[PDB]
Order: sequence, then C-alpha cells, then structure tokens
Amino acid sequence: DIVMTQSPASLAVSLGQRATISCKASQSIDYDGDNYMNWYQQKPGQPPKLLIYTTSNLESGIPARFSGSGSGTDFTLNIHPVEEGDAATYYCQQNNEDPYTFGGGTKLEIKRADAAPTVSIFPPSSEQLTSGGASVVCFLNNFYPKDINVKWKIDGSERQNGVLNSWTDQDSKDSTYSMSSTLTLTKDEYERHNSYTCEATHKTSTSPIVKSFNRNEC
Amino acid sequence: DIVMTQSPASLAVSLGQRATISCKASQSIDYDGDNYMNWYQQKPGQPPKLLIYTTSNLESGIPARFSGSGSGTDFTLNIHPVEEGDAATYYCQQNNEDPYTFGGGTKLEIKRADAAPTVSIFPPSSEQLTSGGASVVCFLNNFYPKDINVKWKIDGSERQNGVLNSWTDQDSKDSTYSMSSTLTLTKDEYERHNSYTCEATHKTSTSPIVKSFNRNEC
Amino acid sequence: EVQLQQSGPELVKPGASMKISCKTSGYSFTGYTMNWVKQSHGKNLEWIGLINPYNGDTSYNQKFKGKATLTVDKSSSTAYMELLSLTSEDSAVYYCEVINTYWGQGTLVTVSAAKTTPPSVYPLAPGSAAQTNSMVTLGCLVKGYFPEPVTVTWNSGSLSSGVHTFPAVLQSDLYTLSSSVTVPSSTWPSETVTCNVAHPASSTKVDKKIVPR
Amino acid sequence: EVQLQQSGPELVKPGASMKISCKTSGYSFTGYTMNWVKQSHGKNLEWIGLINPYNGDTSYNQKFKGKATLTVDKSSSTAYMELLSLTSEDSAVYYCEVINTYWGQGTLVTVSAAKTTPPSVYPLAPGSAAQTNSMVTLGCLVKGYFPEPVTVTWNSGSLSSGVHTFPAVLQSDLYTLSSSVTVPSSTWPSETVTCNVAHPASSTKVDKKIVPR
Amino acid sequence: LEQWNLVIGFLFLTWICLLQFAYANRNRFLYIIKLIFLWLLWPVTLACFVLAAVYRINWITGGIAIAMACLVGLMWLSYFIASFRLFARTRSMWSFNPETNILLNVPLHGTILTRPLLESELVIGAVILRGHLRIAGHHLGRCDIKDLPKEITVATSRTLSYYKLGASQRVAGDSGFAAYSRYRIGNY
Amino acid sequence: LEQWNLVIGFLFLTWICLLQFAYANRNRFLYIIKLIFLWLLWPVTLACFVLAAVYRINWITGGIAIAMACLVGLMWLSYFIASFRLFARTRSMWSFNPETNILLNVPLHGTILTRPLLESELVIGAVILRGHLRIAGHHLGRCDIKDLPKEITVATSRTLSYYKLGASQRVAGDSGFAAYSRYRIGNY
Ligand SMILES: Cc1nc(N2CCC(N(C)c3cc(C(=O)NCCN4CCCC4)cnn3)CC2)nc(C)c1CC(C)C
Ligand SMILES: Cc1nc(N2CCC(N(C)c3cc(C(=O)NCCN4CCCC4)cnn3)CC2)nc(C)c1CC(C)C
Repeated sequence: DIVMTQSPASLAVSLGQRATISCKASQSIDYDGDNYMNWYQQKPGQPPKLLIYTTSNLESGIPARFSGSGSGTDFTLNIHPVEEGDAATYYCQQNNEDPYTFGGGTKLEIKRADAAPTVSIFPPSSEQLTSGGASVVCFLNNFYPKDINVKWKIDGSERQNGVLNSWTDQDSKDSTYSMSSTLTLTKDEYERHNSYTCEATHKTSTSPIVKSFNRNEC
Repeated sequence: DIVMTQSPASLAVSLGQRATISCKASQSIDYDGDNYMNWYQQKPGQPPKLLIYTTSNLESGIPARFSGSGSGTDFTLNIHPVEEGDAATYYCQQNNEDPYTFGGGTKLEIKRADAAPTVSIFPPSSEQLTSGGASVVCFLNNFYPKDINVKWKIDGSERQNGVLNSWTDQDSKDSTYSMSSTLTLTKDEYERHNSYTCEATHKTSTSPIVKSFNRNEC
Repeated sequence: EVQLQQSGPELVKPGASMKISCKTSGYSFTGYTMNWVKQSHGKNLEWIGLINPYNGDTSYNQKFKGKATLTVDKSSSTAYMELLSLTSEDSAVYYCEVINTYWGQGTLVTVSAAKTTPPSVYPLAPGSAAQTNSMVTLGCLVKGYFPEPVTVTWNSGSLSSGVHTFPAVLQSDLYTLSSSVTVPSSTWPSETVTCNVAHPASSTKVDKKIVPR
Repeated sequence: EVQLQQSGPELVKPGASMKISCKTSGYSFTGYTMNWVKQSHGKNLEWIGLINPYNGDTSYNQKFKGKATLTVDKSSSTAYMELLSLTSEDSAVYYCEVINTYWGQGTLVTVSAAKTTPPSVYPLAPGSAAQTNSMVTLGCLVKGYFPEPVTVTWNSGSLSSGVHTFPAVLQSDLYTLSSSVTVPSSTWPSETVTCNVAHPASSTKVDKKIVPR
Repeated sequence: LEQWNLVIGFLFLTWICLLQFAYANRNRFLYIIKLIFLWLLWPVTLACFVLAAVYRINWITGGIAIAMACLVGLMWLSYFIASFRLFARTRSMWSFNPETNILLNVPLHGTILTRPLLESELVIGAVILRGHLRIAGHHLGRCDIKDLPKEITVATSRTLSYYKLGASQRVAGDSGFAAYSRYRIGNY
Repeated sequence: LEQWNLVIGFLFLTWICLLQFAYANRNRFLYIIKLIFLWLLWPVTLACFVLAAVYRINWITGGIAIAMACLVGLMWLSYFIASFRLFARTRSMWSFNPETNILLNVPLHGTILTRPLLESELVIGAVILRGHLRIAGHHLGRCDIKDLPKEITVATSRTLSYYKLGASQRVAGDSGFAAYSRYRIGNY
C-alpha cells in the first residue's frame, strides 16, 4: 500500500508570493520511469478540481500558475503568484497502484491586512421565546486573522455555558474570516437578566470591541 | 501565374467591430483538397507579420481575433474585434504554385471621433537663411479623418507654388492622421513679404483654422 | 461539457442499504470509466472503486469490498453505488468522477437512527441600540433541525453577495446554523428582507422576513 | 527566437551589381530554407526565390531569373542575394524570411546615378503665435539629402511620446522630411532638445538643438 | 516436387500485394486479411522445416531443421499462452491477433474500437486527415476534432492504462491533431 | 531438391525475427537490414516463379508462372524507374529504399535525417518519449521539446512539401508531443 503524506498541514502566504505544497510517498510511485501524481483543489462545499496530473501536466483550463514537480517519493505543488481566489485545500493523489490514495490535504490561507470585526449583537426573537427558548447571537464579520475569542458576560459575570461558535472559511471575495457566537438559554434565565454583552478580543486593537444590548429599550 | 485580387483596396471600421478582407484567386489554389493561403500584416516601416497559413491556421502568438476562411478561389480574412493596433496593410499569399504571389494589399483604417489639428506654423530658420534659402513649415498634428487641405496666404494672396505636403500613416497609439506642409522659397521672395499664414480647412469645424506669423517681431 | 448529477442527501438508518445514482450527460455513457470517491469529516478523501460501464467489470478498494457495489444502467446513463450494511463510519459525501476532471456535486449520506425535524427558523432584527453600523446587518437563526444540510438564501436568491452562512454545529442531536446579511441602512426596512430556508430531508421551505423590534 | 540581420541601405548606380546579406542567428543555418521577397513602391510584395542552404539548390521566380542569384555561406551563417544589371525598376526593399514567420529588417536598395548628399538640418522654433498654448511644438527640418533613409530622433532616443516623423518627399533629386515634437511649456527652453539625424549613406550624424527666436 | 516452390512464390506475391496496399490503406477487412496471413506465416515455417528435416541429406541438416522447428513451435505455444491470457483478461477476440498482446480500446461514438497496439507508451497521438481518424496508426473511421474521445485505454495482461486527451489542435478546417497521455494505471 | 525448402524456411524465420524486433525497436541498422530484406523479397519471388516454370508439370502451370514472373519483373522495373527519378531529384541514397518513393528530411541538430515516408499527409506528428524523438514512426535519436525542429520537409518526385511546427506540448517532464502541418508546396 501507499500513504501520501502532505506537508505542511496548513499554509499562510500573502498575495503575489509563492506557495509550495509538499507530498511524500511512503514508497516510490514510479512506473516505467514516470510518476502518476494528481493534484486537486477543493474550495469549501465544492467537489475537488484537478490541477495537475502525471505529476507535471497542467489540466486544460487551469491557470498556468500551478506547477507540479518532484519525483521518486517527494513531490511538490507550487502556486505563484498566489491570488485572491486560492484559499482552498490541496490534495495529492497517486493514480499508480490500487488503491489510489489521497494525501491528508493542506489548507492554503491567504494573508491580508488585519481588519476589525463588525461586531453586532442580536436580541432573541419573541418568536423563539414563544416556544420557551431564547438564544442570543453575536456576529463577528469580516475580520483577520482567524484567531479571535468572544467573551459573553451578563450583569458583569462572564458566561461560558452554551456558548457555541461557528467560524466560516476564509472568503474568496475578501480573504477575511467571519465568526458567529450563540449563547442559548431558556426563558427563565433570559428574563432573570436584562443586560447582555458580546465583546471580541482580537489582535487588531488594544482592547476588546464591546457590543451590548438590554431589554429596557427593545 | 496566379494573381490574387484582394478587395477592398481600402477599409475603414471603428473599434470593437468586425473587419473583413477578401482575396479572390484567378484560379483555384486548391491542392489535395486544401488551399495554402497565408495572410500577413505590415505596419509602416516593418516587415510583414504572418497571421494565418493554410488559409485557416492561426500563427503561434497571434491574437485569436484573426480568422482565416474561404476556399476555392474566394478567400477571406476577418478581424474581430478590430482593436487600436490593427491599422496596417494586410496581404494574401498563396504558397501552392511557383511563383508564390501576393495580393495588392488593403490598408485597414480605424474610425475614431473627429478631432482638431493643432496647427503650428514655424518661421524659416535663420540658419537656413544663412544659405540663401527659406522654407515655411506648418504641422497639422493629431486630426481625423485623413482628408484635409491647407491654404498658404502671403499678404492675403494664396500660393499654390512650392507647397509640399507629407501625411503620416494612421497612428497606432491614438489613431490620428498628422500632416505637414512646407512652402519653400529663396530669400528674396521670403523678405519681399512679412506676413505668412497657414490655413487648414477640415470637416471638424465650420470655418478653417488659421495660424500666422508676421516678420515684424522676428 | 460532461455533467454528473447525483441523488440528493439521504438519511439512512444504521444497517440499512442505500443506492446513490450519478446520471451522466454531455457524453456517451459507455466509454469513460466511473470512479467513486468518499470524503469523510470534510477532508479525508478515500477512493471507493471504478466501473467500466461498457462491459460492467469493476475494481474496488479492499476496504470497501463487500460494503460498496458498483452497477450501471446504460439505458438511462445512470451509474449506481449501493452501500451495504451502513454504519456511523459511512457518513460522508460520495462523489462520482469520470476522468478525474468532471465530478458530481456530492451525495451527503447521514447514517443515523435519529429523528427528522424541520428547522424552527427565527428572525434576528437589530435592537434599538444596534445602529452603530452605517449599514444595517440582519440575520436568520435556523435552529433545531436534522439532518444536514440546509439551504439558507436571502430574498429567494436576490442577495448573493455580502452574505455569510455560518456552518452548523451538531448539539443534542440537532443542528443549528446562523446566517447574516449586510445591507445599507437606507435599504431596510425600506426594502423587504426574507431568509428563505429550504430543508430537503423534511421537504420544508420556510420564508421568514425580519421585522424591526 | 530566430534572427535575420541584413546589410544596410545601399545606393547602387544603374547597370551594376550588389550583394544583400542576411545573417542568421538562433538556429542552425542549414535547417531552414531562406526565401527572398521584394516590396516595391512600399506595397507591391514580390517573391524572388528560395535557397536550401544544406545542398544549395535554389528556386527562382521566372521573372527574377538572371537578375537575382542566391548563395549561402554555411561557415558564417549568412545567406546572399546578388542583383545583376540593376535598373530603375529594381529600387525596392529586399526581405529575407525563413518559415514565412521570421523576416529581416529590409535592405533598401536605391538604383540611381545621382550623387550622395548629407542633410542640411535646420531648427524650427515657434514664432509668437504658438507661444501662448500649454505645450510647445518644436520641429526639425531635414532638408536636401540623398538617398533614403534618414533616422530622426529627439534627444538621442529619450523623447518618443508625441513625436511625428513625416515621410520624405523627393523633389529636384533631393529628399526632404520634417519632424515634430510636442513637449510641455515647462520643458523648453528649460530642458535641452536636440534632433539628432543619422544619414547612413553619407556617414553623417548632425545633432542640432532648437533655439527660440 | 515443384508444387512447394510454386505455392511459395504465390505466398510471396500475396505478401508483397498486402504490404504495398495495407501500408498505405488501413481498411478493416484488408487489415484482418493481413493479420490472418501473418498468423499463417508461422505454420508455413514449421511445415518448411519439417519437410526439410524428413528429407534430410545428412544428419546435421536434419538435426538443425528439427531444432529450428522445435524453436518455432515453442515460440508459437508461448505466444498462444500470452494471447489466451489477454483474452481471459479482456474477453475480446482481438487478443488473438498475431501482431502483439496489447489492445487499444477507443470509445468512439457509442461503440468501442479495439485494435492491436504494438507498444504501450506514455503518449499516443491522434491525427485527423480530411475527416478520418487514426490513433496509433489505426484507421478508426470518420471523426472530427471537437467530438474526439476524451479518454481512451490500453489493455495488457495484468495491467490497464487510461489515457486522457491532451492538447487538441485543428488544421486546415477538416484535418486535425491530438495526443493522449497516461494519467492512471490499473493492475489486475 | 530440398535445399530450396530449407532456405525458404530460414528466410521465413529471419523475416519473423525482423518483424518481431524491428516493429518494437527502430534501430537504424536494424531498419537498414529490414529494408535490405524487403528489397531481396522481389528477386526471391522471381526466382521461385522461374524455377516453377522451368520444371512445369503441364503447359498451363508454366504459362501462369512465366506470366507472374513477367508481372513481378515489370513492377520491379517501374519501381526502379521511380526510385531513380527520386534520387535524381534529391540526390540522396535513401531514395532507393524498397518501402516507397517519399523522403522525410528532418533538420536535426546540424544534420539532416532523411527517412522513407509511406505517405505525404497534411499533418505529420512528432512524439518524444523519455527523450527519444519519433517523427512519422521513425526514431531520429535523442531530442527534447524546446529545441524541436521548427521546419521539416517531405520530398517526392516532382514535388517538395514544407512543414512547420504547430502546437508543441510537454508531457511528464521529459516526454512530449508535437505536430507538423503543411504550409507550402514546391513543384519541380
Ligand atoms: C485462435 C488461436 N490463435 C493462436 N495464435 C494466433 C497468433 C499468435 N499471437 C496471437 C501472438 C503473436 C505475438 C507476437 O508476434 N509478438 C511480437 C512482438 N510484437 C511486435 C513488436 C512488439 C510486439 C505475441 N503474442 N501473441 C500466436 C497464437 N493459437 C491458437 C492455438 C488458437 C486457437 C484457440 C481458440 C485455442
Ligand atoms: C539500387 C537499385 N535498387 C533497385 N530497387 C530497390 C527496391 C525497390 N524500390 C526502391 C521501390 C519500392 C516501392 C514500393 O514498394 N511501393 C509500394 C507502395 N508504398 C507502400 C504504401 C505506399 C507506398 C516503390 N518505389 N521504389 C525497387 C528498385 N533496383 C536497381 C536496378 C538498383 C541499381 C541502381 C544503382 C542502377
């Protein structure tokens, strides 16, 4: 059997630079002096897209900025110039020996100027409270880099129960990471308090960006 | 041998449109069911540039907006979209029977918004007058269309003698026709008057443009 | 060019077989071999097997031998893959490619014995103390449904830009996702806003509109 | 890629002979046949003949048989074409192509018994009518020379945006052309402007600078 | 007596006729006739060797004749074994062609045209001349460039290679050209 | 007596050996040996026919044998005439190849490699496999895609066709592919 080992598990390069993706085979995949090594690209929610085959052959219709190289066990995919729409996952596959195996995949991240999250806190709908539940959702849109922590606190006391976060994948139109936070509660606790605060600590400003609302005006 | 009757002798099409150049052979240049008919272009002062060969084959590096067509005796070259840098002369050649003959060539003119000639008149150089000669020149730069006539008046009397005009080829940078007029004279007639003027009549304004200098302030 | 249209998502109880079709178009069905691939956890692509739709001889991974059987129907140009004795390990997306170039859209298979539940959509109108943004941002909270996926679109497809759909988070056997739309402050409530969800497994299409608090 | 460098312009008296070389670079000289073409009056392209530089067998136009002879020099990778008994009809530009793709720059042949003459360049400074506009138009009058061509450039190749070189007009056995340059009013007489003319047939390079009146 | 010589002369004449016509023309029936003749070639050699051996002038001539006959026989048997293995793999009657043991399946317009391939190579080229397609020097009927197969395959004993269309170019309207490059291999 | 049969058997064995090796391998010397054998084929047929005729059992057999001998002789003479015409045109010793009367000149790295072409076609393809070049199924030595000839030519009696490189593609690093399309013809 063969085991394609990609490297690095994740990558981060700014626009106009060169991105190199490695893929080592457990054993040589040479046949008749040639290596059959495809390279795929899979944007989220989309099927894989073939870029290279036979380890150096650009697929028809693919921009001529993906280059396949390597031989023996070590293979390599190079992207240059890394562009706005290259944030995706890249897989190496050997079409040589049954079974045809894939690599673990490396996620290509695009580096961009740090931005601020447009934090926005939403009150739970009276529609939801008609069923007895109430979940406060706080949207942290269009920020960068990915790492960001949200601090929920009610009446000044931090809350870490039922805080469910859902990041997005790096956008291709803007190359920014968006995030969502959901603090679920039932009616009794929700009405037990009035002031709710959603603040995000991010390495683009000195202090956390605080957004809050209370029930005395809405 | 064979005479390729290329038509029309001249063409004029605006940007973004389609230009069609015809070339009729006296007899069929078909050999083995294929016609060998090249198409060239030749900008002023340059060697011909091969666009098509074998009557439909685009030469490597040529934009895909050149298309070769036709068969039998009637052949055709189509340019679509006609772009800024297509002002040139296009030739049809048959590489089938010795001697290989060219067409008469048709020059492709680009249509553009009519502009005014920046008429500028110059006095004869005192350097030239040191040799006993004096030629008044008048540059009519960056106008359109090609047709333009110039009137040389001295003391109000129009002069039709010694007026030499030298047009340029249509520019590729901005698609304008420039013109030059020179009225040569020996010193005695030159100093027999003092006032000279270069009047340009062009179909972009109601009245002809007039530029003048008088020898009083020289 | 070639097209490969698969059967939609299917919730299947444990130990129950299922069939995933892959209808081909734009080319003679017999002549290109049909590969089948599996992507589990969203990143682990695994090769299942290939079938020659002319003579009908297959070639499976030894892991998927006895778990997947590949058949074809030349009459309707429809290739099939039947998963035998499904387990929680078999929850994944099953693609069908032809020449490694043309792929299907993916048949999401959920192997669970849990119930089905339509999403109890809720609106997210900003409060009276949430106008700091120069352009109002709205959202739709698709809460308590099962199984994946859910199609969240705004105003029945009118808004395809400036929209964020946050992946679901499985909790308590029920998924939950949010969606956000950023529109000019002069556009809402000036222009109507509606988050039309479409949960396929339960045949539910809720078109909820956000009303200011 | 391939290159084809020819011999420069040559003035040849009637009833004489000359050799037009075409030095090849970027490819093995014997690999490709060498065609020779003639453009008379600037538009009438006429095929002369082709030579295979390996064995050396040619193929001429029956119209040009006895007038042009094609030879090669494999040692220096230069082809030749000898024009025999030149006439007023033989004044033209003789190109050398290889695969109909790579051409030479053209050897301008002037068949005349007239005498050579360097150009008596003159300056063209504006009067008092063109001194009021935003940018000044200067010129260089290359007068009374023979034969074609003459290369007019401004400031030894610096100015190329807004430069017009007006083709020559033969008159009284001597040519005459004008050149114009449009530069902002802040660049003259603040910055030096020179019209350097290089007449090749007379080995003359006059560098005249425009002086305001 | 002289019947053997006359039949040998007729055989050589037939071989010349096939050679001078089958080379320029690749008609399917003419190709099959050439294959049948090439297959017949071996038993002709065996018959000649055995007839020479039975009427041996001396012992050495008969010994060498029978040795050559045995060599030809074992070569024929080994080639038959390989051919039967290929047939078992592909279950196509083309596997018994005397040319070789490699088959080229071309999925052309609903059908699959299997032809003997002389060598499995990384690249196989296709050329269309006046609307007639030739892949690996095999006339596969009328076709044009736009509908050219996007995938072909080459079948060998215990191996199966898949090709995909590389760059495709159009020449002089109706003629054309293309290439097929290996992208996958399947054993067993 | 039986010497003719033994030599015929040896000839068939040699033809089989050349066929099974010259098809896969296109070595220049092996190719020349195959050409020499193919040329020898005709006089072998003529000798067989005349030997059958001289020992004719009946009049009809001898008559048909001599008729076939005359047919082969006139075919050989006509082919010789065409070959000599081609040699006069091209003054190359390859024009006397028994395969055909079309020559392919390939200007490869200073030299010109003339090879017999079986048919002058609008398109001739080139395939480079592991660094070895084949044009029209003829091994022309080691070459790579970037320095591939930009122009080749095909020489026939009273005609000369010039090709130019069409699209050129690179496959798996060292292998490659290309095509040559007619752009000119020269008579005489
Ligand atoms: C139908 C049948 N047929 C045959 N023969 C057919 C002809 C041969 N045959 C198919 C080859 C030739 C080569 C080769 O000549 N190779 C040379 C190398 N090639 C050239 C360059 C590279 C490749 C190889 N393999 N099989 C021998 C087998 N026998 C038998 C009993 C039967 C009867 C059956 C029904 C039981
Ligand atoms: C040196 C020499 N040599 C010969 N022969 C050499 C071999 C043959 N020879 C060269 C062919 C074969 C074909 C053909 O077999 N064509 C078939 C069709 N091809 C296949 C498909 C299409 C093309 C054609 N032309 N010449 C006959 C001539 N004779 C003589 C006296 C001499 C002596 C000289 C020095 C005086």
